[PDB]
Amino acid sequence: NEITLTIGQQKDLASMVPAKFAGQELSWTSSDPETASVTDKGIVTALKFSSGGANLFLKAPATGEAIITVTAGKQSHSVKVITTVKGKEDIEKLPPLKDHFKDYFLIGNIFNNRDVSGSMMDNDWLAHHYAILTPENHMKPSNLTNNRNETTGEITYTFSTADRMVNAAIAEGLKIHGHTLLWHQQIPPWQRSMESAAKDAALSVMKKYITEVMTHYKGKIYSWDVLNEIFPDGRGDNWTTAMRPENPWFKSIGSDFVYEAYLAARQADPNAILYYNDYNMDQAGKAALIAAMVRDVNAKYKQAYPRETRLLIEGIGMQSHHNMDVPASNIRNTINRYRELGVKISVSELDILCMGWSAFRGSTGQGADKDDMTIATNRNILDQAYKFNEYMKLYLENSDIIERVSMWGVSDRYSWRSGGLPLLFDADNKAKPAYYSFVRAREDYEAAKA
Repeated sequence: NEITLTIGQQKDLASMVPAKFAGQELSWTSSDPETASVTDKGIVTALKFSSGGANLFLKAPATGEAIITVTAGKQSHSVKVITTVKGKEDIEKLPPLKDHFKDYFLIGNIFNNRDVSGSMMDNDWLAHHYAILTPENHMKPSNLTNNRNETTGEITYTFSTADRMVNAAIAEGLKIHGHTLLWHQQIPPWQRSMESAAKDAALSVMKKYITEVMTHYKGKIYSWDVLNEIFPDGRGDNWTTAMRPENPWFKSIGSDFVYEAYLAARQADPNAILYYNDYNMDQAGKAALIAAMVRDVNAKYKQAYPRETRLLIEGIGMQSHHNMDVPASNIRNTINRYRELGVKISVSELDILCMGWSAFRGSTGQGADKDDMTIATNRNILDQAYKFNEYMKLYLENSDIIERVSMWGVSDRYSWRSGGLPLLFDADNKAKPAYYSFVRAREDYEAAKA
């Protein structure tokens, strides 16, 4: 005669109404309305737990309980509701995330070779919930090319795994965010060696790589991150000198390569929105560097092609790999900074560690399948859920310029930072409090707008 609900979850109790209460006037109360609240129509929401939460989530998930009572006439009936940090509802049993937010922005996520069988999607939750997918791995440079011919210049591509992934997503009506053409890591040895090349040679090779990749995928890719993570930090005063020397395009061509890259890309696939993508954009220093680069390249593009409507770098993906120490105010400041650019914005890689960066680094460190080692407490998990809600409301408030909110994974188990329980779904593909809070930001936002 009892039910268990994840905190944030709401449940219609009408089905547990006794048969002999039919046709009557129902009245609903909770013994502990702060723990679980119930509407006059009998919808109960799990709100909080009773006790733990200094306690490790993995040892002793925190709980609470309220007795909720339906009364008709002089008779009543009671159901014990158990509230819990632990996930209950299966991902596939929830209404599409993309539908809830469709009037605001695309709801994205990532996928992998694993997710496709042949040319078709091998699980239903990806298309069910998300409108756009970023390949987590298989479009990185090292996965797209394995050689360059030294005599002819011919670049050797491996497109087939990514092609299958793209074509699978498209068949289900899903868009694709391409990721990424130019990077300082996870690149083939032939690209690393470009760090030793001449400016004029490198420029032609770089332009060629970009052109050829985008031509292969022409018309199929909603947006591309042309260039990824080019600033080491926000210390630098001057973007032209601040860029990563370990990026082989930077070292060989100098700072001009940025403008030339995006220009090659635009000529290759005009259908594609061109993005620059980076993390720690909540750090105003780094964000200053980025806004400056984007301003100068787009000014250059204007000077070069004065009749052109479009921006060259059309969007700024904020990776949004956040954690307990990241304030919404810092994010909001950065968004105000990028709003001055006229660019589109994406939350490109959103996840939130249930702790501070050091605690994550000090406990599990990075990599997947580490969720069952997390030191996160029960309070941490509710704190995470509040943060998803606070960030999302901010994105909703900026949804005129934000076209996309994508998260860097589905289940915590398969998260690149799994040790930090950073996502909406748990290791069993069940909805966390964060899922509910995530969804609820729309209800909260609109409740403020009326």
